[PDB]
Amino acid sequence: PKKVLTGVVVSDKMQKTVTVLVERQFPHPLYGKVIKRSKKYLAHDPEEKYKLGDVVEIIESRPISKRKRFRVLRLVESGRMDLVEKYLIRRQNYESLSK
Amino acid sequence: MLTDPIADMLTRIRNATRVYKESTDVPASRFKEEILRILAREGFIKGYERVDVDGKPYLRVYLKYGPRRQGPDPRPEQVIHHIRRISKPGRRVYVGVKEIPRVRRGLGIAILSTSKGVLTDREARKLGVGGELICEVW
Amino acid sequence: PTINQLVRKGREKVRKKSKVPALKGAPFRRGVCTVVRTVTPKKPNSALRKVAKVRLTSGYEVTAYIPGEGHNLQEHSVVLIRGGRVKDLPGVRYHIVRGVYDAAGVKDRKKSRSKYGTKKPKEA
Amino acid sequence: GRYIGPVCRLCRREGVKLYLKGERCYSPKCAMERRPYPPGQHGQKRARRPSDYAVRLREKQKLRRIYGISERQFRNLFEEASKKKGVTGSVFLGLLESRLDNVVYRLGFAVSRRQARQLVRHGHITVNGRRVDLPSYRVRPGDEIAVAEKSRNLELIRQNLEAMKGRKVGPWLSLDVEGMKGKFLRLPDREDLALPVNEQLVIEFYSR
Amino acid sequence: MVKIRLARFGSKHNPHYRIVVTDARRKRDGKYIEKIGYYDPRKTTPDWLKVDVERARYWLSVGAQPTDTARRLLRQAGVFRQE
Amino acid sequence: RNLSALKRHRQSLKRRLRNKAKKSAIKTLSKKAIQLAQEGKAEEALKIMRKAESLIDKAAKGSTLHKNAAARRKSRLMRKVRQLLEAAGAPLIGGGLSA
RNA sequence: GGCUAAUCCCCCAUGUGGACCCGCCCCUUGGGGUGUGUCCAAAGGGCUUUGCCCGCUUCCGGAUGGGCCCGCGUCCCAUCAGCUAGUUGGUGGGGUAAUGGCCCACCAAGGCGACGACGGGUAGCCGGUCUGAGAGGAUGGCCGGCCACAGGGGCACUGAGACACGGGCCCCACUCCUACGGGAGGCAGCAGUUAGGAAUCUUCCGCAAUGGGCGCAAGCCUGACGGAGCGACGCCGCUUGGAGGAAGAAGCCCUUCGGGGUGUAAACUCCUGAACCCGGGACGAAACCCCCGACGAGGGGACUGACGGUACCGGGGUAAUAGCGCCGGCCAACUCCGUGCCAGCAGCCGCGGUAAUACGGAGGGCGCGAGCGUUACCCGGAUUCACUGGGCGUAAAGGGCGUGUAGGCGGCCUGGGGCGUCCCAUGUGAAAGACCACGGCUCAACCGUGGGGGAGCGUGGGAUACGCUCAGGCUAGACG
Ligand SMILES: [K+]
Ligand SMILES: [K+]
Ligand SMILES: [K+]
Ligand SMILES: [K+]
Ligand SMILES: [K+]
Ligand SMILES: [K+]
Ligand SMILES: [K+]
Ligand SMILES: [K+]
Ligand SMILES: [K+]
Ligand SMILES: [K+]
Ligand SMILES: [Mg+2]
Ligand SMILES: [Mg+2]
Ligand SMILES: [Mg+2]
Ligand SMILES: [Mg+2]
Ligand SMILES: [Mg+2]
Ligand SMILES: [Mg+2]
Ligand SMILES: [Mg+2]
Ligand SMILES: [Mg+2]
Ligand SMILES: [Mg+2]
Ligand SMILES: [Mg+2]
Ligand SMILES: [Mg+2]
Ligand SMILES: [Mg+2]
Ligand SMILES: [Mg+2]
Ligand SMILES: [Mg+2]
Ligand SMILES: [Mg+2]
Ligand SMILES: [Mg+2]
Ligand SMILES: [Mg+2]
Ligand SMILES: [Mg+2]
Ligand SMILES: [Mg+2]
Ligand SMILES: [Mg+2]
Ligand SMILES: [Mg+2]
Ligand SMILES: [Mg+2]
Ligand SMILES: [Mg+2]
Ligand SMILES: [Mg+2]
Ligand SMILES: [Mg+2]
Ligand SMILES: [Mg+2]
Ligand SMILES: [Mg+2]
Ligand SMILES: [Mg+2]
Ligand SMILES: [Mg+2]
Ligand SMILES: [Mg+2]
Ligand SMILES: [Mg+2]
Ligand SMILES: [Mg+2]
Ligand SMILES: [Mg+2]
Ligand SMILES: [Mg+2]
Ligand SMILES: [Mg+2]
Ligand SMILES: [Mg+2]
Ligand SMILES: [Mg+2]
Ligand SMILES: [Mg+2]
Ligand SMILES: [Mg+2]
Ligand SMILES: [Mg+2]
Ligand SMILES: [Mg+2]
Ligand SMILES: [Mg+2]
Ligand SMILES: [Mg+2]
Ligand SMILES: [Mg+2]
Ligand SMILES: [Mg+2]
Ligand SMILES: [Mg+2]
Ligand SMILES: [Mg+2]
Ligand SMILES: [Mg+2]
Ligand SMILES: [Mg+2]
Ligand SMILES: [Mg+2]
Ligand SMILES: [Mg+2]
Ligand SMILES: [Mg+2]
Ligand SMILES: [Mg+2]
Ligand SMILES: [Mg+2]
Ligand SMILES: [Mg+2]
Ligand SMILES: [Mg+2]
Ligand SMILES: [Mg+2]
Ligand SMILES: [Mg+2]
Ligand SMILES: [Mg+2]
Ligand SMILES: [Mg+2]
Ligand SMILES: [Mg+2]
Ligand SMILES: [Mg+2]
Ligand SMILES: [Mg+2]
Ligand SMILES: [Mg+2]
Ligand SMILES: [Mg+2]
Ligand SMILES: [Mg+2]
Ligand SMILES: [Mg+2]
Ligand SMILES: [Mg+2]
Ligand SMILES: [Mg+2]
Ligand SMILES: [Mg+2]
Ligand SMILES: [Mg+2]
Ligand SMILES: [Mg+2]
Ligand SMILES: [Mg+2]
Ligand SMILES: [Mg+2]
Ligand SMILES: [Mg+2]
Ligand SMILES: [Mg+2]
Ligand SMILES: [Mg+2]
Ligand SMILES: [Mg+2]
Ligand SMILES: [Mg+2]
Ligand SMILES: [Mg+2]
Ligand SMILES: [Mg+2]
Ligand SMILES: [Mg+2]
Ligand SMILES: [Mg+2]
Ligand SMILES: [Mg+2]
Ligand SMILES: [Zn+2]
Repeated sequence: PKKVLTGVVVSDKMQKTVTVLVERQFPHPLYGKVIKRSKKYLAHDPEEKYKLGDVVEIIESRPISKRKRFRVLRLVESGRMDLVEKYLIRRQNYESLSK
Repeated sequence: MLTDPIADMLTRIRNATRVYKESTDVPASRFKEEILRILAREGFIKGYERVDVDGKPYLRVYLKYGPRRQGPDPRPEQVIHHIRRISKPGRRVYVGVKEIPRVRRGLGIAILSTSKGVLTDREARKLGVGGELICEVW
Repeated sequence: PTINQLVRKGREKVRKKSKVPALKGAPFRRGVCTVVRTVTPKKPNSALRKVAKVRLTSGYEVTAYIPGEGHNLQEHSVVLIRGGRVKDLPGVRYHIVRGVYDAAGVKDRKKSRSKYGTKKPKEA
Repeated sequence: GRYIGPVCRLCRREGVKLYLKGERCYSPKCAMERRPYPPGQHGQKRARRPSDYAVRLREKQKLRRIYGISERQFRNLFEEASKKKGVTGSVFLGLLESRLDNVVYRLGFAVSRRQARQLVRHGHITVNGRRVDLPSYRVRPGDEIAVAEKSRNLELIRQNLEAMKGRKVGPWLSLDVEGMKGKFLRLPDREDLALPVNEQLVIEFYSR
Repeated sequence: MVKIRLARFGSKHNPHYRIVVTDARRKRDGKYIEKIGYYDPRKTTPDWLKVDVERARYWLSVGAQPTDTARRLLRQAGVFRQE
Repeated sequence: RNLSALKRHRQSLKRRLRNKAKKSAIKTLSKKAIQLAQEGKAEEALKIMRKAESLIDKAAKGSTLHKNAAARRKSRLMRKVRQLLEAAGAPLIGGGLSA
């Protein structure tokens, strides 16, 4: 079974490509707390069909390019910019801690 | 607000029994009531009943104690010697059926929340399901 | 610490510093003496302890103790050293192994011979 | 090693009369019938209250010197017994009693366990017909411990088995004196052994 | 090719062989595909040779090649018997 | 002081010269055909593409241009020729290309 | 420069079939089918010789082996906080068995990072192994799996497969030959030499067994392997005697000078018989092969042992190595003399300056025993990095205070989803090891056979109490 994840499109600034952020909950291996991790996957959008905020399913695919190994299966739900804003604020905080 | 309502109820019961109160009022909730059902069924309390304070619904837990003891400290033996919350917010505890603890080698209970309702260690073990390890009582 | 703190920071494993930096973790090390001096002990004791500043094949030059009643260790004596410190001598963390390459065993030793490099005497 | 040397000095040091020479530990010559104090210059001096480690070590040494088994084999047998299911002490005793030399002693073929060890090592004992010369050999229930047909003419065997006429054997052993053989019927229970040892003391000694 | 041969598993002067299906390019004591029998050359026990006949027939059907010794041991177990 | 496995080396050299030749032909012919397809000379283009495909398969007979890789070269050649003639038209000789 | 053969190379033909362009159908990424067009096949040899055997060619499938891709897991330093130009993506190409920014043209400006990028340091990884009640900590030697490397660096050729340890090329360092022009070489294969080091082996035997390569076979090769050798390095088995033997020799040590101790210990008496000396003397070895049959099934026959005259069996047969540490407390074992803060001991506390159970020797004792000690290292105890399982008023520890970002956590009621959670079924979890049972070397170590396991992850189905999410509602928190 080819892995099928579900995430949020947070970057449509590339050509025929979208950055889908995928979260996952799991108990900590030693401390048992259900912790939440995440990972960004570069998925293939050959029709520019999906835009920012779209929650979409992603499927393991034949490699399209270096770092691009997934295709957008279908659209789970339309643009919800709240998770996108959360990710953008997380990124924007990085400029405040340099020196 | 309360961060853990269930632990709040358990601590209310602990603090009440430690001074030999008659009953204690806990803010009412279906989950708390389902736990109190197991409590009263197992004999740790005389029972519970829904009540109303000035505007809001509560649960009166009627506590249980042993006979008055002799010698110094005639205070009776506690029926609930120990009651501790396990699956707290921030560290939730889930166990399979083969991972349910035998409390006090039998003399205690462990309250679980399973997909088939709120059960005890022996009840869940007989049912064959596991879940969230709410609290241990003995 | 809270569970969330342990997920963020985690417990810190404690590492133990080696009391015997004879490099490569060796149990013994060969060296050549530099000086064979006499050191006075610390607070409660008083004696003349026999110490030798051994220059090791490990690259170090450290002082090591010369056990036994008598010794024969000149300046250019080649001796082997082992762990084990002398408490009443600050800085002396190593012992000379008696019976190795220049250091004869303590003569007339009869009780604990293997610890001072003295072979079994002849017929009884 | 086998500790080989004086033995009745252990009869003295352990405080309990041991039987390491066979006879002469029954005769008024054991040096325990006449000198019950431990050996050495300081044997007759007033004893101090022994530590708990002292008590457990003395009891374990008593039980170990009774059989003449070295520390290596002793600790190995004990760990083997602790691995098994059941009471560690009784199983350990059943293991020690299952040794071929000890069985030869118990069957009256030899007067002492060390004499039995020499009888085994010199191939004078057979197990189920086949010759066996290992004291550490473990006898199973049902094994027939016999005397070699070529050794049944020896003077010592004649003496020992001529004295065994009329003597009873352990409840877990059978003896045929005419055929000069016997059978290990079962493992001995704790109630079958009259050893002056507290097994729990040895268990606690190795528990450290 | 895939072969059916013996592997040595006993100790020194105590040889015990596993009749085994493995790639010829692998070492004789290395990772085999399946153990299809065992062989004791010194005949220490009354059962000193056992072979799974159906499995040997399968591996021969798919294209395995046994050694001369392996083929002898199989023939003794009636792998090729068609009576 | 060495063993006669040097013989193998010798053989490789021969085979090397055998391979480099065939490929050097194929490549050459391919280019030639493509030229005629760019200039519209369809008859000669297909007539040379036939010979190119033949040399490709003949090289595939041995260890020179084995595997498919030969089919890959044939595919790319036929595709490029048919595409370049479509910019002009009139597939005159009707050679390798299907109707 | 010249001659020549082939299972060497080439051309044409035959098109079972396959390859490719295009079209159609099914299927859904480049899978399968179909039509026209085009393109592609081959090698002979041996006999028991016109019939078989070893082969050859094209195609489909199996089997085995592998390539590539993806989820999750994989040490320390944040006294490394910003990294990135083939960088991220696209289009079109080149390349490969195959995807890919692998490579290259052109276009777009992206990609990664406190959920720790980048940098630095360290390190093959795992099955396992050691320890631990467990959780965990430590480790990855032998054996098995995967990786990487072959003096350092780079590169292609040949091939089903290599960027090739005992193949090739170039640069560098090194060694050797040298007619000074130029060449040869690569133990991290077995053994051995040397250097370093506290320290690690024979320049041994054998193709008999197992396995591998070539060959129809005979057979050839195999420092793979099977054995032997050396080293108490480890584990296991065994010996240095057994029984009798004085109110108790001598010597030696204490002493109230009565005696006490070494101690049944010895000498001795009787008995067995480690070593050795003879004789017998293996299993491992029945296949390939040959004959019959049918070169099949089946039957029969013959050859072959390095270990090795070893194991083992029988007879004969001598009382025949014991050492090392400790004895103030922790910690089992005490006296005498010598020494006089000297000489020395010591893991920690500590002992020695006149009468030391602590130094040194003696007698005696305790502990282990072909070992005993020491040093080094790991886990343990250590609940002393505390998930299980700790703390912060005065013992080490609440930030000087606030505002607040991310993050963590979230009152009551109903419903949808089923992400966490839970259940069932199933796949996976190589072997070895670990556990249990039986069995083979006289036991054991060692080994064989069988049994049982197991988290995690994949898939199918199910549960909805709790946590999650979405939709709605409430007012006890909060705000007004
Ligand atoms: K845990
Ligand atoms: K930035
Ligand atoms: K056709
Ligand atoms: K090579
Ligand atoms: K045959
Ligand atoms: K004999
Ligand atoms: K005899
Ligand atoms: K002096
Ligand atoms: K002393
Ligand atoms: K402060
Ligand atoms: Mg998401
Ligand atoms: Mg876009
Ligand atoms: Mg692309
Ligand atoms: Mg689970
Ligand atoms: Mg000198
Ligand atoms: Mg037990
Ligand atoms: Mg046990
Ligand atoms: Mg392989
Ligand atoms: Mg059979
Ligand atoms: Mg068949
Ligand atoms: Mg060659
Ligand atoms: Mg050749
Ligand atoms: Mg050209
Ligand atoms: Mg090629
Ligand atoms: Mg010529
Ligand atoms: Mg056709
Ligand atoms: Mg043709
Ligand atoms: Mg050819
Ligand atoms: Mg021809
Ligand atoms: Mg003919
Ligand atoms: Mg790149
Ligand atoms: Mg491309
Ligand atoms: Mg392409
Ligand atoms: Mg290639
Ligand atoms: Mg990057
Ligand atoms: Mg992350
Ligand atoms: Mg490294
Ligand atoms: Mg354990
Ligand atoms: Mg563990
Ligand atoms: Mg590791
Ligand atoms: Mg390795
Ligand atoms: Mg390995
Ligand atoms: Mg080298
Ligand atoms: Mg090189
Ligand atoms: Mg190189
Ligand atoms: Mg080839
Ligand atoms: Mg390589
Ligand atoms: Mg190379
Ligand atoms: Mg080489
Ligand atoms: Mg060369
Ligand atoms: Mg040297
Ligand atoms: Mg060797
Ligand atoms: Mg040879
Ligand atoms: Mg061979
Ligand atoms: Mg062979
Ligand atoms: Mg070998
Ligand atoms: Mg031993
Ligand atoms: Mg005696
Ligand atoms: Mg005699
Ligand atoms: Mg035979
Ligand atoms: Mg042969
Ligand atoms: Mg014939
Ligand atoms: Mg036959
Ligand atoms: Mg021979
Ligand atoms: Mg004999
Ligand atoms: Mg003491
Ligand atoms: Mg000392
Ligand atoms: Mg130490
Ligand atoms: Mg004096
Ligand atoms: Mg004195
Ligand atoms: Mg003293
Ligand atoms: Mg002494
Ligand atoms: Mg040791
Ligand atoms: Mg430690
Ligand atoms: Mg710990
Ligand atoms: Mg603990
Ligand atoms: Mg610490
Ligand atoms: Mg804690
Ligand atoms: Mg603390
Ligand atoms: Mg403050
Ligand atoms: Mg938040
Ligand atoms: Mg917030
Ligand atoms: Mg809630
Ligand atoms: Mg939330
Ligand atoms: Mg619901
Ligand atoms: Mg679910
Ligand atoms: Mg296993
Ligand atoms: Mg374990
Ligand atoms: Mg057995
Ligand atoms: Mg299971
Ligand atoms: Mg499911
Ligand atoms: Mg439901
Ligand atoms: Mg709401
Ligand atoms: Mg107000
Ligand atoms: Zn006695």
